[PDB]
Amino acid sequence: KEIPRYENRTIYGDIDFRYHGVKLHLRSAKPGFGLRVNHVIFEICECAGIKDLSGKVYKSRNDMNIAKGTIEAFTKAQKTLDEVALGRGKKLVDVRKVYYSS
Amino acid sequence: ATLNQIKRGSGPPRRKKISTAPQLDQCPQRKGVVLRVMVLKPKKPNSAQRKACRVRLTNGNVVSAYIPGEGHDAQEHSIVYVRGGRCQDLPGVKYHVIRGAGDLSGVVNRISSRSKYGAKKPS
Amino acid sequence: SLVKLANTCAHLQNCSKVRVALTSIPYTKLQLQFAYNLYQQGFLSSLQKGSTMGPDKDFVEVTPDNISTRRLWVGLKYRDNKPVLSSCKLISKPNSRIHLPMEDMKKLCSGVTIRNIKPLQPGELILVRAHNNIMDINEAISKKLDGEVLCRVK
Amino acid sequence: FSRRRIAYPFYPFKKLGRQHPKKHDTNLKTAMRQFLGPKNYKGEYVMNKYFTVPTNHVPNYIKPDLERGQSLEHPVTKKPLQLRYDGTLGPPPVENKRLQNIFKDRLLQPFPSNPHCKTNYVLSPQLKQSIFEEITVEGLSAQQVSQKYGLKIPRVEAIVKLVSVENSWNRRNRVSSDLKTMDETLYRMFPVFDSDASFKRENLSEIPVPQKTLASRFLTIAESEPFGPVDAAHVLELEPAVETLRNLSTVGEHSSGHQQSTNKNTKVIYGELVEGERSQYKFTNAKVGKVGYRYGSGNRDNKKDRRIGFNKLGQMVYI
RNA sequence: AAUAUGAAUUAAUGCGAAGUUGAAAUACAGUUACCGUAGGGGAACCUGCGGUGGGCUUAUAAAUAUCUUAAAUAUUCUUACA
RNA sequence: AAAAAUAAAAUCCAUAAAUAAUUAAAAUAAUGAUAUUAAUUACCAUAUAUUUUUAUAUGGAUAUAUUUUAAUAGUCCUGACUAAUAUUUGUGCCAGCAGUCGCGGUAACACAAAGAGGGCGAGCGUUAAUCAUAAUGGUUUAAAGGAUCCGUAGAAUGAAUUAUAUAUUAUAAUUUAGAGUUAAUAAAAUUAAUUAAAGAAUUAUAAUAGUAAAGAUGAAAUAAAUAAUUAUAAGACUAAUAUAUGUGAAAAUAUUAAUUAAAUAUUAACUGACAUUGAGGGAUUAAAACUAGAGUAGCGAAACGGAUUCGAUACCCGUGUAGUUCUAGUAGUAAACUAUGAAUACAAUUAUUUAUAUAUAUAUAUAUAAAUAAUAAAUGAAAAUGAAAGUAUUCCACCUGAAGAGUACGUUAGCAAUAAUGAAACUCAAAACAAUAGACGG
RNA sequence: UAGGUAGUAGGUUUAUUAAGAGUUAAACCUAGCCAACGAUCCAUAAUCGAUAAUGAAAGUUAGAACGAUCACGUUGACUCUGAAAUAUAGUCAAUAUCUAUAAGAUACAGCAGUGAGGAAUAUUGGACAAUGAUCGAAAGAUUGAUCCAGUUACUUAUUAGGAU
Ligand SMILES: [K+]
Ligand SMILES: [K+]
Ligand SMILES: [K+]
Ligand SMILES: [K+]
Ligand SMILES: [K+]
Ligand SMILES: [K+]
Ligand SMILES: [K+]
Ligand SMILES: [K+]
Ligand SMILES: [K+]
Ligand SMILES: [K+]
Ligand SMILES: [K+]
Ligand SMILES: [K+]
Ligand SMILES: [K+]
Ligand SMILES: [K+]
Ligand SMILES: [K+]
Ligand SMILES: [Mg+2]
Ligand SMILES: [Mg+2]
Ligand SMILES: [Mg+2]
Ligand SMILES: [Mg+2]
Ligand SMILES: [Mg+2]
Ligand SMILES: [Mg+2]
Ligand SMILES: [Mg+2]
Ligand SMILES: [Mg+2]
Ligand SMILES: [Mg+2]
Ligand SMILES: [Mg+2]
Ligand SMILES: [Mg+2]
Ligand SMILES: [Mg+2]
Ligand SMILES: [Mg+2]
Ligand SMILES: [Mg+2]
Ligand SMILES: [Mg+2]
Ligand SMILES: [Mg+2]
Ligand SMILES: [Mg+2]
Ligand SMILES: [Mg+2]
Ligand SMILES: [Mg+2]
Ligand SMILES: [Mg+2]
Ligand SMILES: [Mg+2]
Ligand SMILES: [Mg+2]
Ligand SMILES: [Mg+2]
Ligand SMILES: [Mg+2]
Ligand SMILES: [Mg+2]
Ligand SMILES: [Mg+2]
Ligand SMILES: [Mg+2]
Ligand SMILES: [Mg+2]
Ligand SMILES: [Mg+2]
Ligand SMILES: [Mg+2]
Ligand SMILES: [Mg+2]
Ligand SMILES: [Mg+2]
Ligand SMILES: [Mg+2]
Ligand SMILES: [Mg+2]
Ligand SMILES: [Mg+2]
Ligand SMILES: [Mg+2]
Ligand SMILES: [Mg+2]
Ligand SMILES: [Mg+2]
Ligand SMILES: [Mg+2]
Ligand SMILES: [Mg+2]
Ligand SMILES: [Mg+2]
Ligand SMILES: [Mg+2]
Ligand SMILES: [Mg+2]
Ligand SMILES: [Mg+2]
Ligand SMILES: [Mg+2]
Ligand SMILES: [Mg+2]
Ligand SMILES: [Mg+2]
Ligand SMILES: [Mg+2]
Repeated sequence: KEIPRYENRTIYGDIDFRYHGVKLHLRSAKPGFGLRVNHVIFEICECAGIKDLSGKVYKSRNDMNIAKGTIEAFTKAQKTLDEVALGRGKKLVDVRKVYYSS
Repeated sequence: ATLNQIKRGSGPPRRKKISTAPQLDQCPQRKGVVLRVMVLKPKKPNSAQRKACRVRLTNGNVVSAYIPGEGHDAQEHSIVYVRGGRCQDLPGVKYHVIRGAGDLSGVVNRISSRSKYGAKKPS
Repeated sequence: SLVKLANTCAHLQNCSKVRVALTSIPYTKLQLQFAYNLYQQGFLSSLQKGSTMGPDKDFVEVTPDNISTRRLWVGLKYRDNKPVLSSCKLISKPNSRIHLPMEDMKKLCSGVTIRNIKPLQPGELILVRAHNNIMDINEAISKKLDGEVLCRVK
Repeated sequence: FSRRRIAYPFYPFKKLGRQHPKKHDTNLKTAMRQFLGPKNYKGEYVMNKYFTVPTNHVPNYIKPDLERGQSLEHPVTKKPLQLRYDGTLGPPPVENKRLQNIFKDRLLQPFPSNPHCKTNYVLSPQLKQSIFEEITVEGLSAQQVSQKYGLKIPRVEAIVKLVSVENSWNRRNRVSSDLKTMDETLYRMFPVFDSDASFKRENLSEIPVPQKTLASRFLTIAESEPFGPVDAAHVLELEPAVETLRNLSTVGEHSSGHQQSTNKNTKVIYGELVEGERSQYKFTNAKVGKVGYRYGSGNRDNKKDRRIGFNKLGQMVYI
């Protein structure tokens, strides 16, 4: 599956996702932050192309259910800026990106 | 719990390791006198003749200490130094005697891990 | 009433899950200001005054004779098989109200967790009440206002 | 799963066969002798393609992946030579196609496994003199010379400082033959800088990335509202990025805009000096509540982060 | 009077090995188990009274059916007829 | 691809120390404990040029050159967690190792060692300690909803509009959607307490004729009858309807009537937030039990007997005391269970009853609620929950590994049995739930 | 530890103090005051920081070292002087020791050091050169404050040989 990536490095905002007994709390990170997450989540992020991420797993830490929950979270719990803008009829500006633009 | 119940004391239990050497009184080690040397039988599924010793510490606490290493010269009235650490297969033996301290000599002919058995370096 | 606002936020979540195009909320000043902000921010398609039975087609003056039968009717938006208004939660709760100075509101919009409030996320709307007026947090920061952080909509 | 792994060559090599009992050799040692080739009576390895330095301004960086471990070539014709069954070196059966069309980037990449590390370009002895004569004699600004030759201002300022040292050394005959020989050898090992070549030119728009801005703030504004760099700067409470670039270009000692006078407002007194006194007192006006050593400050001497500095004489001193 | 110490004296309990007397529980466990309570018995346990299901929802037929043009007509039909 | 190993030696070049000269600074008017000062320089001094630095040349100084000159780390570990693949020897559930899981019974990667290897390093290990390492929690079934409701405090929470103020609060006025009051109209006959009645049967006694067995059980045996028809007495119980449907706070509540008390829906008018929840507290609370006085048919702990059995302090049978009943009290416990606290707002369907209302071409039809059943979504460890165990808000109770233990001690209460409150030590790395596939089932 | 309190809670007046007040003493009135958001009682503990440790952080821990505050100088009470002392003073008593045997002196929690206790913590060192403190008009005197050194891997840091 294709997963949305903000700047092809991280997720859009923060994610609090519940997959069966696994409570996933994932936070987006600044460029160069690296992957600071559960080891199962780390491997998935490497394959998916996520470079910067922070997170913590609560309740169940079953490897199998963390991996599936993570995949589900990356698809069902994210919304691109473009999708948010079109749905609300509003312009969303990345302030950090504009600051370094012409 | 509700917000008022938390205000009244409700909260997560704290996680902090508990003392497993209460008889030492929060000291690294305590001197003692061997009351009686004994041989004990491990709990199953282990089988051995584990050498232990009953010791009266300088604070009046009497404990059972495991004598590590192959062979020991500990007797009654021998001055021993006791440290923390239980013998897993021997129930009730929660302490260790230090080899090479007091009247307990270092393990004879010990080559590896000498510092753990009071053995000096061979020239 | 913050309780009424909590009821409305939960109601909108329930309606979004079933994908009803039109629903009603209690007729009060706070509810009207709350709905109006959502409408201007693009979370609601429509906002009409009405009765218990439906939105009014022609203007109906509200008086004590019919105040008990008044309702506000809001249209929910759905695009690409997803609800536009997915979640709606209070920050300031009835049993724990949160008043922040403008300095702390700027930290909240900058990624800093203030008083356990998770910071503003991309595309999220946080509303603040100041002197009985409801506005977006970014607008309160522009006006140098201190106010109660009411709710967050995403 | 992990285990100790002897670092055998990734490429194929001739392993040891049955060995006479007193050789006591290793497969690593024999693989190295195959990489090095024969050692002559002078202690040299003439058959190895890396023994001698390049003299054509093209670095000779190792390419084991492209040559599959074949590091031997004829010392004069530079023609590949490989080990044969006889134990002699001879032409390879098939030419290596991976070694004839090498990308330009790879030629400047010294380490096979890191393509983000590249060598820098050496400046010719002429461009340095031109830069030296323009900043010092013609009186051009470092910003002008930087924008002209495509060099970062700090590098421009460094060239002037170094050329001044080379004049004093040449004015006192301190540059010996060995130094001249070494300098020329090293000059012919690196790609020369070409101010005209656009790709060789250094980027001149780089600014340090602050930390407050490193976060990602997003604003929801009207669909047709214009939002530009200046508006973003106000949101982030920082000077515009273009202003930061301009202020960083006026830092060079020979650059335009260099100014330092707002600090000349601190009353100083130089005590009277009398015959026989070995030192002079200098008094600097300060303010109560700021001046002085604080009481009860953290002692770090017994901590890993103990502060260590260096005085004017270069001696290590505890701060 | 309190606190601490030792204490004649005396109560409860854990673990360890390890047999003994029975066979109480888990299946309808061979008398449904368990809860409260009372009495009795080497020991588990037995018995009375009410309660619970964490046991019986595990639940599955006394059967009986009808008339309009069977075709030179429906069944065929390929953008046609109208 | 089994290495040890560029490791060693050897070669080149250094610096430290030593030696020599020199010599700050802490302090100056002078005074230096530290002190055999730091640092610098390598024959010393001087001049010139000379970022630094370098270089030349000079005065004195030794025989064209100019003091000498190095480099011996320990400690833990290599089965997994946890970095350590090059193998080998001894031991044989012994000796011993062990933070956790565990290792050792003749091929031990774990014990004791050799080889090789991995950490940290003038330290390494170990013990004793501190911080961090999951509540961005839970209580039907795993620890955990209080038996139930009433209601006090709450420094708990809680409607609408407008105007002020010093502002999520206060005050004032105003409002009626929450919560109440009174009527009207319709509906229902239940739930408490009390009083007055009825019914089938049972046991006993007597009579009558009529007999010789009757009764019991798996089979048995223990203790003028049994059966039949009459008459009399006594206590307890309440067949069908019946679904505990419904009603009641829970416990409870179904033979009849009466008295008293409480309870439904809609409409009209009225009050104008008077509400929710509820620590402490209060009240009620099955069965058993206890204190008095009555009653005592049947049933029935115990006890004494009969059987069964290898035994039978049992299951079955007999005789059957307390108790079961009533009156007045004590006590406040149950698997007191929906193993699921109360309130409010809200979310997709169907079926079936019930209620109120509406209509008519009068018996259905159309509406709006309640209940129950099956579900969507959602939630969940799942089994499942389903208008909550969903989405939310408010308040209370409760839980924090097993065992020890709902025990010990103390205290309070009670006539008493007991009830409430309620630990710690020691020991262990367990312990528990849902579900899966089997095996087994008198 | 569930009831506690009896100058206890409040009022009035005098005494005392530079000064308020049941702060102490005296008199007379009122019946209060505290407490299940924990009184009273018991146990334990010097407190804290722009200090140290740890953590992403809220926090948690320590309270040696640096600094701030309090208390104490073998134990108890009292008095004198004084702006201020229940003073490391004085008085009396207690405990211990000592010699001069007196209504005596001493009390190392000042420095060094010793015995004891403990798993465990150092020299009976040098100097008043520096910074301070006391006395003196000054010259100067004194200073175990302080500055230095010694002992100890207790902590930190640098170095502990490079090319071939
Ligand atoms: K049984
Ligand atoms: K029972
Ligand atoms: K029973
Ligand atoms: K090593
Ligand atoms: K549950
Ligand atoms: K019922
Ligand atoms: K009002
Ligand atoms: K209330
Ligand atoms: K209560
Ligand atoms: K009876
Ligand atoms: K039940
Ligand atoms: K409750
Ligand atoms: K207390
Ligand atoms: K100390
Ligand atoms: K001095
Ligand atoms: Mg490994
Ligand atoms: Mg049996
Ligand atoms: Mg049985
Ligand atoms: Mg049974
Ligand atoms: Mg019995
Ligand atoms: Mg029973
Ligand atoms: Mg069963
Ligand atoms: Mg069942
Ligand atoms: Mg030297
Ligand atoms: Mg001097
Ligand atoms: Mg070992
Ligand atoms: Mg072997
Ligand atoms: Mg190991
Ligand atoms: Mg070993
Ligand atoms: Mg070895
Ligand atoms: Mg070190
Ligand atoms: Mg935490
Ligand atoms: Mg609950
Ligand atoms: Mg209940
Ligand atoms: Mg319960
Ligand atoms: Mg009403
Ligand atoms: Mg008869
Ligand atoms: Mg009946
Ligand atoms: Mg019912
Ligand atoms: Mg209540
Ligand atoms: Mg009686
Ligand atoms: Mg019987
Ligand atoms: Mg009662
Ligand atoms: Mg009980
Ligand atoms: Mg109970
Ligand atoms: Mg019941
Ligand atoms: Mg109610
Ligand atoms: Mg009890
Ligand atoms: Mg189960
Ligand atoms: Mg007074
Ligand atoms: Mg007083
Ligand atoms: Mg008085
Ligand atoms: Mg103390
Ligand atoms: Mg603290
Ligand atoms: Mg403290
Ligand atoms: Mg100290
Ligand atoms: Mg004192
Ligand atoms: Mg004193
Ligand atoms: Mg005194
Ligand atoms: Mg003393
Ligand atoms: Mg001393
Ligand atoms: Mg000692
Ligand atoms: Mg001295």
